[PDB]
Amino acid sequence: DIEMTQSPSSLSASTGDKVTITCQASQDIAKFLDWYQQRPGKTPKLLIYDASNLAIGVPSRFTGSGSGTDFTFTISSLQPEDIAVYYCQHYDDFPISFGPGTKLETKRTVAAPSVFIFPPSDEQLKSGTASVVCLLNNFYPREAKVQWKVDNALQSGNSQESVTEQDSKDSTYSLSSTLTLSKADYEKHKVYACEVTHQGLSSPVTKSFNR
Amino acid sequence: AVSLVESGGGTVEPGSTLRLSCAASGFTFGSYAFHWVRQAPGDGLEWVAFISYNGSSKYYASFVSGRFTISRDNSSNTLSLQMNSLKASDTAVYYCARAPDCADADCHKGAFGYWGQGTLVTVSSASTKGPSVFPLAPSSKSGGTAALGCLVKDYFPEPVTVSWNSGALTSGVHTFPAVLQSSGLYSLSSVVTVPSSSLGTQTYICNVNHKPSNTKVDKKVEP
Repeated sequence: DIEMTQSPSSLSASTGDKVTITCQASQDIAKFLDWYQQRPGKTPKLLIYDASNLAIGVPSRFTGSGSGTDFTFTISSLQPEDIAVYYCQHYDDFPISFGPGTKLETKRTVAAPSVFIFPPSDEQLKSGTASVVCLLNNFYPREAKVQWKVDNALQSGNSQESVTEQDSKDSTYSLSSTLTLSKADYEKHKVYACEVTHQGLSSPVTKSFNR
Repeated sequence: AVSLVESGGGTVEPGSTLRLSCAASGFTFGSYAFHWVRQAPGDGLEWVAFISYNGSSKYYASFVSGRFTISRDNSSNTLSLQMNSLKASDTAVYYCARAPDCADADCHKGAFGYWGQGTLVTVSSASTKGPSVFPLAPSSKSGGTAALGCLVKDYFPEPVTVSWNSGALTSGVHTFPAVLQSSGLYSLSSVVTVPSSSLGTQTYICNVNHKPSNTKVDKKVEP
């Protein structure tokens, strides 16, 4: 099966910048190579087909070039609505496949998060589980670390987190982490803390409460 | 206008089957090849299958391994994907797709110009379940900027929607992507930041909807 690759994996850019991304095929695919845009949570859209042809209805800032094994996609001047993931896709033979995508984000200055911790609700504690939640609000860049502590013991294997899509206005991210404990474990211990590390913080920030 | 309307999405137990359909209108359906493409949550686009204009040729991705059958009925303008022996890793939004307009008897360019709206297929041993909605508020043990929220816990399948104060509160709101727990149930949080002084004067209610379980909850969040 032909293997399609894309570089870079992710790209930070500013509105107005020229953006150039690449796609490579593991064998000569002539010009049987298309490019798609997908905005978060939306249906994909064909932008370039047959390596270099502008899809019907698509404006001129988009282009593709190449033939054979190596292809390029360009946005001459990035607009805010162009922040998306871009995928290449071959049709040289069957099976068809896509590349893994290049994800764009908008550049901004480094911003440390504000941090908030939430105890389990009394409502939740009526049943046998306790969820402790930590919010990291309005930070940049996206990379951040949360370390949970219960009575100063570092937790492992009992948390999950997710991160918002980049904010369209202020270009920041936010992150929510949930620590899941049995009610018995929660009631057994006293001090609950989330320790946050981020490029914008000179040292880690810990928020805590006592049950 | 070209219209591609998918149906048949839903939940499936591991090892069981589900059939998707795509109803086409606005063009000569039988002049076009069709494809299915899928996308797992937070992951990339993945090609699944092709059927030629007249159904005489059918091709599949390597992961299919005989489990899925693409078919069409050109007299009824429908495309089908019968999926058997489904596994958790087949959980995805599934799309039908067709080439850009062409004037030929057989339009089979492998470019996806028109797409269906997508339909979610979730494969799991979990059963459809509405969320419990718990308040997120700071420890009771004043002054700065506060966060409050709702934890929308233990639901299946995706999605849930959340608003605040019936859509009147949008500033400072962050609603996070769900996580899939080890239990096989999803959980999501939604938060908002407000001055701590507002905790005494203002009312904050999160409005949660989980359509698959007919669950609608309005939860007042109090310090």
